[PDB]
Amino acid sequence: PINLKTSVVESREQRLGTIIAWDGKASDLSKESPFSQGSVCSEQMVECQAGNVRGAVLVQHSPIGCGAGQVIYNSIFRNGLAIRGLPVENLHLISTNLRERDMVYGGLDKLERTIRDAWERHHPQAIFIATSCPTAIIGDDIESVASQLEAEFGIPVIPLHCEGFKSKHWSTGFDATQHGILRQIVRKNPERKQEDLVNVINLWGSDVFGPMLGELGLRVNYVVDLATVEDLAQMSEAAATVGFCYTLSTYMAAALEQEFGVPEVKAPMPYGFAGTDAWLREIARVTHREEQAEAYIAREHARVKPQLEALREKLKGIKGFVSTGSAYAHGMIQVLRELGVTVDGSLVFHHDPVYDSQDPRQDSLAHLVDNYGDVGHFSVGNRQQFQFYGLLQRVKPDFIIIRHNGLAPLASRLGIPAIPLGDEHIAVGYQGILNLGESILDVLAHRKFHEDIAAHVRLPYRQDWLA
Amino acid sequence: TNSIEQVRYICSIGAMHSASAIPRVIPITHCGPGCADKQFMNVAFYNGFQGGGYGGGAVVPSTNATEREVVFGGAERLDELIGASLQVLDADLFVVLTGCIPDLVGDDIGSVVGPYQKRGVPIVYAETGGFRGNNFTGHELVTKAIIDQFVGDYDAERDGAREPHTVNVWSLLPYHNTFWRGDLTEIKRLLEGIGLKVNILFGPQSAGVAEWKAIPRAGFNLVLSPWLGLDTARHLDRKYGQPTLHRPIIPIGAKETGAFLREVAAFAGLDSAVVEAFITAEEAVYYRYLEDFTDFYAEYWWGLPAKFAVIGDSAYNLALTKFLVNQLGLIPGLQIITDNPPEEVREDIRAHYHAIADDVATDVSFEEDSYTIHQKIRATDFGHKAPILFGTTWERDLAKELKGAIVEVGFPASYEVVLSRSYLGYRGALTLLEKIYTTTVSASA
Amino acid sequence: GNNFTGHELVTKAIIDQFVGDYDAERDGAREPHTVNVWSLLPYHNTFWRGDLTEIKRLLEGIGLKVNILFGPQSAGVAEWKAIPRAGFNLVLSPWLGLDTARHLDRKYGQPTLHRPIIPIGAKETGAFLREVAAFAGLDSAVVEAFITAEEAVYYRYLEDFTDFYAEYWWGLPAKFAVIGDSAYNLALTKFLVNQLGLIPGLQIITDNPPEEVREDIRAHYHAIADDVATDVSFEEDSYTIHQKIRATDFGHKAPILFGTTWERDLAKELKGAIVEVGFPASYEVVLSRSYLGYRGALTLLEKIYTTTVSASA
Amino acid sequence: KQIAIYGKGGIGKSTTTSNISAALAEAGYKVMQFGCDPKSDSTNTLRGGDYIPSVLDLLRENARVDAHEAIFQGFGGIYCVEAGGPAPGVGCAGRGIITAVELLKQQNVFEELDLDYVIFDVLGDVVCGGFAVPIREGIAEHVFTVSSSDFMAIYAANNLFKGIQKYSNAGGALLGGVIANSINTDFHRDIIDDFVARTQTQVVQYVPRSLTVTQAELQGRTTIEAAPESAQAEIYRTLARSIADHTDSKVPTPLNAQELRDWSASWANQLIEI
Amino acid sequence: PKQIAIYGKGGIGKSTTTSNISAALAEAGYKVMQFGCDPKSDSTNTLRGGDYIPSVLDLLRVDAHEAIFQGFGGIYCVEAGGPAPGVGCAGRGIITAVELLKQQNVFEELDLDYVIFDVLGDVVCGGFAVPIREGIAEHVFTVSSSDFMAIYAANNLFKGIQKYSNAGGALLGGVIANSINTDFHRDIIDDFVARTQTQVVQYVPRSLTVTQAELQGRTTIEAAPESAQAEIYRTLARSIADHTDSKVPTPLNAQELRDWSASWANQLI
Ligand SMILES: Nc1ncnc2c1ncn2[C@@H]1O[C@H](COP(=O)(O)OP(=O)(O)O)[C@@H](O)[C@H]1O
Ligand SMILES: Nc1ncnc2c1ncn2[C@@H]1O[C@H](COP(=O)(O)OP(=O)(O)O)[C@@H](O)[C@H]1O
Ligand code: CLF
Ligand code: SF4
Ligand SMILES: [Mg+2]
Ligand SMILES: [Mg+2]
Repeated sequence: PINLKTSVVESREQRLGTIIAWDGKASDLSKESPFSQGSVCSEQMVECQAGNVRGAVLVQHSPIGCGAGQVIYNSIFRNGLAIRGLPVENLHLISTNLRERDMVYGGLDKLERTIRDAWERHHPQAIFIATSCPTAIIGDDIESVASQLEAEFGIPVIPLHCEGFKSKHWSTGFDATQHGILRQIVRKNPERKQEDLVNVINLWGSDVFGPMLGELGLRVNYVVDLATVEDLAQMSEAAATVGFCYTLSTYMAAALEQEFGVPEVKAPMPYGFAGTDAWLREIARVTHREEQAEAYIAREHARVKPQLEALREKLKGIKGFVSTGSAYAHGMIQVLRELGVTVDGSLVFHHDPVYDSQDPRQDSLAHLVDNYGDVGHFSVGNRQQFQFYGLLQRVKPDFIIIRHNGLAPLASRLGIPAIPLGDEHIAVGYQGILNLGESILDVLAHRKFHEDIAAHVRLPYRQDWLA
Repeated sequence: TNSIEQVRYICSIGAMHSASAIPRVIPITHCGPGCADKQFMNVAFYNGFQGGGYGGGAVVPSTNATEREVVFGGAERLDELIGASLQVLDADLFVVLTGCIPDLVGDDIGSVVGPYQKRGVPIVYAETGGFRGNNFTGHELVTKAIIDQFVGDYDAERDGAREPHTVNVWSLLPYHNTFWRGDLTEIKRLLEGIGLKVNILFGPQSAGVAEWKAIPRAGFNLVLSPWLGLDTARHLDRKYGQPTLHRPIIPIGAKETGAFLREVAAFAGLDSAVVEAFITAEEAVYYRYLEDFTDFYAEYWWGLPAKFAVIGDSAYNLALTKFLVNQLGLIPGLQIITDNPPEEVREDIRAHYHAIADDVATDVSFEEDSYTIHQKIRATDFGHKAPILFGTTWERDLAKELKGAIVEVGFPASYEVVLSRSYLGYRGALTLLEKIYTTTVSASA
Repeated sequence: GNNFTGHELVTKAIIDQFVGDYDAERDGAREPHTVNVWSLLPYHNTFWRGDLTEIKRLLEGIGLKVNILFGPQSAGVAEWKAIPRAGFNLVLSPWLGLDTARHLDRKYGQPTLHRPIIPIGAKETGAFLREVAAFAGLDSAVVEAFITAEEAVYYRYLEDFTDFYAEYWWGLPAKFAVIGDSAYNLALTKFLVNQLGLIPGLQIITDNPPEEVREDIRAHYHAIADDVATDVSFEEDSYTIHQKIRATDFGHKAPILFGTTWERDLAKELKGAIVEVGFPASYEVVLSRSYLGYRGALTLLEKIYTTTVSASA
Repeated sequence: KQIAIYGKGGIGKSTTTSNISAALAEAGYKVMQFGCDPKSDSTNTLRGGDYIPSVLDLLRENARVDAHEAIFQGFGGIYCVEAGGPAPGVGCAGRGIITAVELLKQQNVFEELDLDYVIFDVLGDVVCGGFAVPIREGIAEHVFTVSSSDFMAIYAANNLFKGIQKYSNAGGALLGGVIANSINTDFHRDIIDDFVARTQTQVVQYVPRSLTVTQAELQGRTTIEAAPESAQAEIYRTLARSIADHTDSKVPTPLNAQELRDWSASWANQLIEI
Repeated sequence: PKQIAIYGKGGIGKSTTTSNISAALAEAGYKVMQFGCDPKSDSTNTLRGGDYIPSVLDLLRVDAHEAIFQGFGGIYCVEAGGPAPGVGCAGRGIITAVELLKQQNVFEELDLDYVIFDVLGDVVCGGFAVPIREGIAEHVFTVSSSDFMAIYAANNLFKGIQKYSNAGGALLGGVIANSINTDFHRDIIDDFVARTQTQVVQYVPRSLTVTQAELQGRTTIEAAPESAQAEIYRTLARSIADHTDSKVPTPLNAQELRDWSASWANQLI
C-alpha cells in the first residue's frame, strides 16, 4: 500500500521498478514485468502539477536556478485556462532564492519568510513547498517550519520532497504533489456524497470528458490541474476517480481508493474503439450508469465509423513512430493502428512494470500488444537524442508522434515530421481518432519543411558514430 | 526580502548556452537530471521560441547526478561522460559545467578534466553551482574558464602578432536576451562597417573556436554592457594586457549608434572617413523610414501612450530606457533592473539613468522579485492615458488591468516567436518601432 | 478601372513622354547587366518598401545593376531615364507590368523576363536568381557564391526555428487562405506550400485582373508545387468573398487567414488567426519590414507564428 | 524510546554506546544501534570487528533497497545497523545519513521490530543537517553528549549544546544530560561537574579510563561481552540503567565563548595546586 | 611554502600537535600559518590564548585578510569556521574558505615558510579533502595513538587519501604518534606502520603539561618551554621541517586489520 504516514514520498523506481533504459520488442518489455544528454527532474513535474492548483501557492525551496521552470509552466497554465473557458492569468510560484551562505549555514529562515510572504500576498487555501537538490543535500528540515506555519495560519502547509537526484525518472514529481494533497487537502470522512461527480485526473487539455460523461448524466471534477483547493478537497465525495493517462493517475487514484474510499476504475485507457468502449462500460458501471453508455457507444459508432472509412484510405502504408512518454504513447501506438498506419518502432521515456493500483488489469503495454499487434523496434530511453537518431534510421518512419520536447527537432533535421499533442484530449475517444487522422494528414503535408531542413543542416554527432 | 515570485533569470549553470552559443562548441554539464532541460526550455524555447542550435537543447551531454553521484561522488561519471562524448559528438571545444551538487559535495573536477587537457584535448571546466548566482555570473565563469584553459598562454612570436584593429566583443548574454542573434549580427555589421575585424565570439556570425584562439591577438576588448563582461575584460587585461573599452549603453537607434561607433573609432584609431561614410549611409537609410512613421505618430487621432515601464536586465533595460527617451520622447515611468548585478556596479548603473538626457533625469531600482515590481507598477499612477509596459510574459495581466499595452523585450518573452529579429541599431530600432506601435494600435482590434 | 490600371497608365505615360526615345550612340550603350524591375504596386502592397529593398539586394548580389524604380532604394528619374539602357525588363509580378513590358519591347526592343512568382524563402529565391543569371548570362561563380552565403545565413535561423515548428506544445495551423492582389496571393501560396508545407484551403485574388491573364494565373496555381494542385478564384466584392470563406471547410483545426482588416471579424468568427497581408492593413504600423526574399521569409514566419501563439496572450 | 549520542570526536561515543547497548540487551531489551558514521565502526564491537555491508552499500549496488537486508544481528541480539557512506574525501555522507534514515522510516522498521530502545550513535563532527536527523522532532527525544575532563572535549560539548538548542526550540529533542568519559582523578570529576553545573545540566554517570576496554576492543568485543564481571562493565551497566529511566530532559543552556574561556582559566589555577 | 596537512581520528591531538609544531617552528624563526578546517573554530585555540576570533565564513566580495589573526610566535591563525552543529554544510564552507584564500593569494602574498592544514576528524565530503588535492599540500600526516580505533581511523584515512595520491594529489608523508607512553603503545603503533609501509615521524607521550597549557589556553612551547614535552614537540617540528619521504598509501583491508587487531589482543593477555 501507499505509505501516507510519512511527509516524504517514496520514488517511482523504488515503488514500482521504473525502467529508464531498454531496446527490444514490446512483447519482451511486457514479458519482463556511458553517454547521457540530460533529462527532466521531479522538481519540474511538481512545478507543473502543484503550481497549477488554483487557490494555492507553491513555494520553491531552492536556489533561484531551480525556479527557472516557472516560464514554461506559466505558459501552459495560461493556455489551459484559455482552453477550458476560464479567465486567463499568470500562475504565482515563489522561490526562496537561496545563496551560498544559505548552503553553509542552512536556509530554513528564508523558507519560513517565503511561506509567510506567500500567505500575506495571496492568502491561499493551501501552500506547497518544493525541495531541490541542494536543500536536500544539506538537510534543511522543512517539516518543522511547515508544521509551525500551518498551525499558525490555519491553511494546510504541504512539504513536497521532489529533489532531482532522488529518482532517475521525473514521474516521481507527480507522486510528490499527489502525496501532499492526499495527506493535507483531501478532507477525510466527509458528510456529503456527490453521486453525480467523478474525479477526472487530467491535465490542461480541451474539455472532452465533460460532454462525454454528460450523456451519462455525470458531472466532471477536473483535479490537480486548473483545480481549486475545494475541488481537491471534495475528492473523497466523488463517486469515482478516472483519468486519461495511466502514468499520471496511479498514485492519487489508488491512494484515494485505499484511504478515502473513492471507487477506482480498472478499465483500459480511452484510446481507440475497443479501449474507449471498455473504458465507458466501467466508468458507467461504477456510477450505475450502464444504460446511457450503450446508447452513447452506439451513437458514436454510428457517427465516426462512416467517416473513418475514407480516412483510412487517405493513409495507406504510411509509417508512424511514437517517441514520448510512457502510457500516453501506447495509446497513440494503438490509435494509429485504428487508422491503418504502420508503426514498427517507438520510444517511451520510461516503463512502469507495475502501477500504484497494483492491478494486473491496468497494463497499457499488454493492451497495446494483445490488441493491435506488436511493435518490433520498441525502445525505452530517458529522453536521449543520441539514441533517437539510431532509432529513426532503424525504422525510417514518415512521421513521428511527440508530446515532450527534445526529440522532435532531431527528427526535423532528419526530414521526419512530428505530431505535437500538447492538448492531450485531441486523441481521446472516437472524435480523438477522427482528429488524429486529420492531424496525420496535415503533418504529412508539412513534410516539406523538414525535408528542406534535412538537406541544409549538419548534425553535431560525428560520422565515426553517425554510422 | 529573499523571496522571488516569477523568476527574472535562471541558474548559473544556465550559462551552458553561452558556450552553446559559440559555433561548434558543445557544453557538458555535471549536475542533476533536469538542470539542463529546465535551463534550455526556459531561457530559449519559451523565451522567443529559439532552438537548441548546433550544440544546445537536447544535444548537451549531462551527468544527471543520481543518489549515487551525491553520496559517493560523481567525478568518475564526469570522466566517463567526457570519454564517451569525445567519440559520440563532434565539437571544436567541450565546456564542462558543474551544477550545485558537484560544488556542494566537493568533487575534484580538475583531477578529471586536467588529464584530458594534457593530451591536447580541447576541453574546459568551470564551477557554476546553483548557489553561486544566476546565469550572468555563470556566463562570466564560462568565459574565464574557456580563456584560461583553451586560449592559454600568448606568444606574439609564435601565436601571431597583435592587430590593433581587431576587437573582442563582450556584449549581451546569449539566449537570455531574446533577440541576441539579430542583435549580435547588427553589432558586428556596424563594427565591420567602421573598419574593424570583429571577434563576435557568439552566434552564427562567429567563426568558432578559431575566433577564440585569436583573443590575445585582438587590439582591445569591447564591453557593450552596463556590467556584464567586465570580469572577463579585467582578466584579459591582467593576463594578456589588452586595453578595454566599456560602452555601458547598447545603441538602439541612429542617435545612440552614431555616438557608439564614433567612440569605438576614437578608441581603436580607425579612419574617420570610413566611419562617417558608413554612418552617413546608415542614417540615410534609417531616417527615410521615419518621416512616414512621423506622419502616423504626429497625426494619430486616438493618441499615443506617453508613459512606459521597462522591467528587464540591465543591458536591454538601459538601451530601451535610453531609446524610448531620446527618440520617442516618452515619459520614463518605472524602471526596474532584474538581472541582479553585483553591488559594486549598482551605483554607476543608476548614475547612467541619472543622465538619461539633458532634459530628463530618472532612476532605476534593482528588484528581482516580480511581486514588488507589480506593486510598484500599481503604486505609480500613470497619468490619464494608459501606460505601455516593456517587460515579460509576467506583465500581461497587469497591462490588461491597467488598460495599457505590453511589449515583451526580454526573458521571458513567451508570446513572441523570434528568428532574426533585432531591436538594436538602425534596422533594429525600426523593427522595435513597428512592434511597439503595432501593439498600441492593436488595442481596438 | 482600379489603382492597378492607374499604375500601369502612369508608368506607361512616364515611359512614353518623360523617357522618350533612345539612341544607343547618344544616351549610352545598352548594358546587358542592367535590369528593370516591375514587381509591386507602391503603397498598396503594405510591405512594398522592404520587399523592393530585398529584391534590389538579391539582384545586386548575383551581379546585376538594378533599377528598382520605386521606394527609398531608387534614385528617381535617373533610374527611369536608364530604362532604355537596361539589358532586359524583369516583370516580377503575375500580370502587373506586362503591358509596360510590351510597351518597352515595342518602343525599344528590350527582351522581357517574366517572373510571375515573387520569391519568398530560399528555394524560390535561389530558383529566381538562377533564372535571372541564365537570362542575362552572368558569371555563375558570383551567383553561386552569393546563393551559398545567403542560404548559409537562412538555414541557420531555420535550424533554430525548426524546434518550435516541429515541437510547439499546442500544435500549429494546417490550412490557410490568402485574400489579396494576385502578386502577394501567389507568392504567399508558393511559400506557405513549399517552405512550410501548409495546405491551401482557399485562394481568392482581389485586384480584378483582366481576363487575358486569369488563365495564366490559374495555371500558376494549378502547379504550386510538384505534388499539390490547388486553384484560385477572382472576386472583388467583400461580401461574396466572406460568404465563400464561410462556405469553406478546413477541418477540426482553426485555419489562418492571410487577408486584411475586412477579415478580422470573420477570423474571430472561425476562432482562427489573421495575418493582414494586403489592403487595408489598418491594424499594424509598417516601416521597413519585408515578407519576401531570404531575410523577409524569416520575418514572415515571425509574424505568422507570433500571431498564432498569441491567443492566450 | 529513541536516543541519540553526541560528543567530541574520538571521545568514546561508539564505545560507550556499544557498552550501554549490550547492557540493555543483556537485561532483555530489544535495542537497535544505528551507526551514523561513514567509517562503519560504531557497531564494530557488537559484531566481533568483521565488516558488515551498510545501507549506503546496498544503494550503490542495487535499485530497490530492502532495509532489512542491511540489518545485522550483533552480540546479545542487538539490531546493529550501519549507515555507512563513502571513503574519506569523496561524496556526501550527511546526505547518506538522510537517505538511510528516510529509507528505514519509510520501511517502518523502527516499528516492525518491536523494539524497546533505538540509539543513534552519531559521529563527532556534526557538520551538516544530515547528522542532526536523529534529533529532528519525531525520531528521538533523549540526547546525551559524551564529554571528558579535557578542555577541548568540554568545548565540543558546549558547541553541541549550542547546536542542539536550535532543534530544541523547534519541537525537536531536548538535551538529556552529559556522559562523563575517561575520568580517573578527582580533578577529572570535579572539573566536569563544575562545567555541568555551569550549564544547568546533569551527569548521567562517570566511566573511568581502563585497560579492560582497550583489550576487549582489540578483540572486537564489548566490555560487557569480554569482561562480564569487571569493574568497568558494572559502570556501563549502571549507566545503562541510568539512561533507561532518564526522563528529565531540558533545553540546553550553553555558555558563550567568554564564559567558557573564563571558566577554563579559573579551573587552570586549581590544577596547579591539586 | 612547505604545505602540510594533518589528519587522523577526531579528538586525538591533531590541533594540539599542530599548534605545538607551529609554535616550535615559529620559535625557530620560520613563518607558519595554521589553517583550521573544523567548523568548531578551535584548532588555533592555544595560539590566540582562547579568545574568540572571527572566521572566514563570517565574512561571506570578501577580503580574506580580515579573517587572518596572528597569535603566539607571530603564527598566522586562520579559522574557516562554519555553522553551529547540525545545520548547513560545513564541507562547502571549507571549500568556500579555501577558494577565497586562494583567490586572495594569501599563501603567496605573506611569505610563509610552512602552512599546516589542521582538519577535523571525520572527513565526510570532498570539501574536507581540499587540502590534499593537487597543488595544495604535499606532506600529509595522520595523527594516531595506540587505541585500536585510532589505527582504524588512520587506515580508513589512508584509503581516502590513496584516491588523491593516485590522482596527482598529496602523498602520505607518514604517521604522527601521540599519547604514546608505555612500550606496548610503541610496539602496537610500530607494527601498524610497518604493515602499511610508512614511517612514524615521531612519538609524543601523554603528559599533563599539555592539559595545564590547554586549560590556560596556551601551548607547551609557550607554557613550559623548559619541559620535556616542549623539547619533544621541537624535535617533531624539526622532523616535519626536513621530511621528504612520502609514499602512496597501502592500507590494510578489513580482514587484514581485523586479524592484525586479533594478533595484538593476545599480546596483552
Ligand atoms: N573509558 C575508556 N576506556 C578505555 N578506552 C577508551 C575509553 N573511552 C574511549 N576509549 C578509546 O578511545 C578510542 C575512541 O574510540 P571511539 O569510542 O570509537 O570514539 P568516538 O565514538 O567518539 O569516535 C577507542 O580506542 C576507545 O576504545
Ligand atoms: N600529548 C597530550 N598530552 C595530554 N593531553 C593531550 C595530548 N594530546 C592531546 N591532548 C588533549 O586531548 C584533547 C584532544 O583535543 P584536540 O588536540 O583538539 O583533538 P583533534 O583536534 O584531533 O580533534 C585535548 O584536550 C588535548 O589538549
Ligand atoms: S540551482 Fe541546482 S544547478 Fe541550478 S538548476 Fe537547480 S538543481 Fe540545477 Fe533543481 S532543476 Fe531539478 S531539483 Fe536538482 S535536478 Fe536541477
Ligand atoms: S558538509 Fe555534510 S552536507 Fe555538506 S557536503 Fe559534507 S557531508 Fe554533504
Ligand atoms: Mg564513533
Ligand atoms: Mg581540532
